[PDB]
Amino acid sequence: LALSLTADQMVSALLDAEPPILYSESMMGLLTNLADRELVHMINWAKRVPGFVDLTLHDQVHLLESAWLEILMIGLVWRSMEHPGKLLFAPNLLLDRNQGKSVEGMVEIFDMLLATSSRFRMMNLQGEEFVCLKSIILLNSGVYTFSTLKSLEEKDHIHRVLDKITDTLIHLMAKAGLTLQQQHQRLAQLLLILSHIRHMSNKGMEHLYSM
Amino acid sequence: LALSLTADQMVSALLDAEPPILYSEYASMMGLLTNLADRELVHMINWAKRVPGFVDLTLHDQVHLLESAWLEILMIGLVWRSMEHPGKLLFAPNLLLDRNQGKSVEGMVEIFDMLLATSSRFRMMNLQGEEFVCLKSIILLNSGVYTFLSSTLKSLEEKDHIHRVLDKITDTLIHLMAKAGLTLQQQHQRLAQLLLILSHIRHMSNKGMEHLYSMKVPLYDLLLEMLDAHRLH
Ligand SMILES: Oc1ccc([C@@H]2Oc3cccc(O)c3[C@@H]3CCC[C@@H]32)cc1
Ligand SMILES: Oc1ccc([C@@H]2Oc3cccc(O)c3[C@@H]3CCC[C@@H]32)cc1
Repeated sequence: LALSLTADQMVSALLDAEPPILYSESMMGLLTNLADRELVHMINWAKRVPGFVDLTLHDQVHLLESAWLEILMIGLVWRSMEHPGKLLFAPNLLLDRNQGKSVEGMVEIFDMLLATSSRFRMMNLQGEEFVCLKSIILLNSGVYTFSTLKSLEEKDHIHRVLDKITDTLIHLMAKAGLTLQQQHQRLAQLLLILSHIRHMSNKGMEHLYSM
Repeated sequence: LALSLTADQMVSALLDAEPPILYSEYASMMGLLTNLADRELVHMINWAKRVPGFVDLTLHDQVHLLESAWLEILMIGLVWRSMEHPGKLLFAPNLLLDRNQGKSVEGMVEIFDMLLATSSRFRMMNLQGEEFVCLKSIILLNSGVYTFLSSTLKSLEEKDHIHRVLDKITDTLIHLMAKAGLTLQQQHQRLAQLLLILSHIRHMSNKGMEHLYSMKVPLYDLLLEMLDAHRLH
């Protein structure tokens, strides 16, 4: 099981499961089409996340239905890091704030995504940390919304895996040369950003469902 | 000055700052819940002003943070006092409601279930009072930090301060866990478990806002009115 993997094995498995960066094939049309194609790759990526396939199909579907937008958004923010002021939806679709005003209700979300990307840049987020965070989102997002006996076991499994990913993040920070205090401070800084990603996803859904 | 406090002083400060538990007044379930939340807001501002470092910020930034986090703060408070009442939500000592009593208002039951699950999680983790106050302060400082308007030197200075205080609370959380006898690995694991729940609290607040808006002076001006006090008294 995933509970037996080592910190380096975890990082390795995660880096390998990384989906491909797709290209865009009016604006909403392009964003949703892109999202639709990425979803297919997300599902394959998910199954590769240590511990995911150990859950019931029903629960696998639940976690994905709950975390897909947060997962797409953290990916967007990650590839937009080296591009201050712009969101790299796709290599051939790099948009700025003004282009966001185009659609209604869209710029407010663009601004939050931009701010998040800036925070990651400021923190100098590493690719190893990024994959860990994305996996955390997948497992954490829908766990608080699955009282049956079967649920107990599922949740227990999820939490153990999450603990493993936490150890991995800490491990990465240790090898990076951070002091213990710096380590736990960065761990918290990174997890607190997940709350903002949840927020952006909620708003993204409000914007999506509003049309 | 808040950045020089020790872990123990940080904890004592937060504990001392705790707001009072209000009673429901008296039925319109929403009327009761909203009136209760309205009266608690007044006390929330007093509590916020007592959170180390909060008053060093500008009035504008203080209002923005509270406008962003008020419902999360009310909800974590609710979940906290509901910990000893499995299956029920203790909105107030005289307003303990169960799941079915939530079906009396469309779209309320889904939120109730989320709050109830959060309460069970806290109970399952044996959340400590010292940890609860640290978490509530983190919500206050973190929820709206990523949505600050300007990027002026002043703004950059405020964000630096907020992140510095947040690091301090993180230090305090780890200190509490260390004194509890947990190993370093258990400390890091619990810290993560606690912070991930804030993601769920953020989620509930958003669903709560959507619900509140389904049943519509702007909140900002109301918070500003109360935060912008004079010194004649
Ligand atoms: O990889 C990605 C990441 C984000 C997007 C897009 O992000 C945004 C951002 C702002 C407003 C939106 O409606 C969307 C839509 C809503 C669904 C997602 C899609 C598309 C592809
Ligand atoms: O201390 C507290 C905590 C929560 C509440 C109530 O919590 C809920 C829960 C579910 C649906 C709601 O509309 C509310 C309303 C929306 C505003 C808050 C209020 C009231 C007082």
